[PDB]
Amino acid sequence: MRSLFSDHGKYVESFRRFLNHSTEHQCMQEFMDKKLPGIIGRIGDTKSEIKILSIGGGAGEIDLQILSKVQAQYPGVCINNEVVEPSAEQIAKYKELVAKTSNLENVKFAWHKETSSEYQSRMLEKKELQKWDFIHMIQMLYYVKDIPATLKFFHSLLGTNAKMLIIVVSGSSGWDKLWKKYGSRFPQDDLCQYITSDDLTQMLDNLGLKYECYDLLSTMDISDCFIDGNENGDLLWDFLTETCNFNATAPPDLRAELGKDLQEPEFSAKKEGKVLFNNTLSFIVIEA
Ligand SMILES: Nc1ncnc2c1ncn2[C@@H]1O[C@H](CSCC[C@H](N)C(=O)O)[C@@H](O)[C@H]1O
Ligand SMILES: CN(C)CCOC(c1ccccc1)c1ccccc1
Repeated sequence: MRSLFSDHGKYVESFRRFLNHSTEHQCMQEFMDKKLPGIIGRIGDTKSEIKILSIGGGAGEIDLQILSKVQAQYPGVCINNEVVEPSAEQIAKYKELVAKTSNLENVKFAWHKETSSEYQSRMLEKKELQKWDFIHMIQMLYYVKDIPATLKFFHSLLGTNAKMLIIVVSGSSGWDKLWKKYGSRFPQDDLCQYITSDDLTQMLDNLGLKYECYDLLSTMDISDCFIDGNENGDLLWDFLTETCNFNATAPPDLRAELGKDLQEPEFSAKKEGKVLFNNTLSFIVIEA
């Protein structure tokens, strides 16, 4: 079997299906609407510039949501929003979104096409550690090799009253049950590792950092996955399993087992015939 990651065209089509077949971004929009204001409400105090470091910012959708809340809290204050993103393709879409969006006149953007570890090394030999007011790592720690080192390093870059936000799937999510039970059966690329809030809270406790973790229910419409030959269903099958052409390349036995479990309460909830996979997210806020 081939991991969905070794086929950009596939991964992109699969992912796109995901965002359009779940409450991922809405769930986050809810957090940004009801929680973020209180979280970043004092990060700009006493400053004439608010520095925001986006790690794994991707295409910029969530980043702008965040920018909107900081501006609302600090009218007229200049914002330096730097992005660390290894994908040239993502960076291009990000810049495109910025141009097509209004009310961003007070924000300065800067994109660094590198990974978070490459950014770290590039900074360490600068023998001048810069400070940031808000650092966020949204749904990207899966792609980081050394997580504890990453957490300690970026936490060391937090300035006065600064905060760091990390988002990953919750240990109570369906993904957690999925990876525990079928993880070994799925393809394995050294380009990613399974991570849940459980892993991060253990690491944070051991690092001795101060933090708070909040979970918000989120679902993934897996209904269509049941209909044979269905377009949306199969696309979502590849995603969920992180494999190219699952409903056609995966052993018939594995397909049956998994197909049944996805129906179990541990993984999903059957509401109005609609099958909703548990995509609960965890939002972790670390203090300077
Ligand atoms: N080692 C690494 N360091 C930083 N970003 C990385 C990375 N490996 C992958 N990424 C980036 O991590 C992102 C994961 S998808 C992230 C979603 C984005 N933050 C938003 O919520 O929509 C992609 O844009 C990807 O290219
Ligand atoms: C992050 N959300 C979208 C949950 C699904 O996570 C997935 C995932 C991410 C991208 C594409 C398919 C599946 C994952 C697989 C392996 C290692 C780490 C994560």
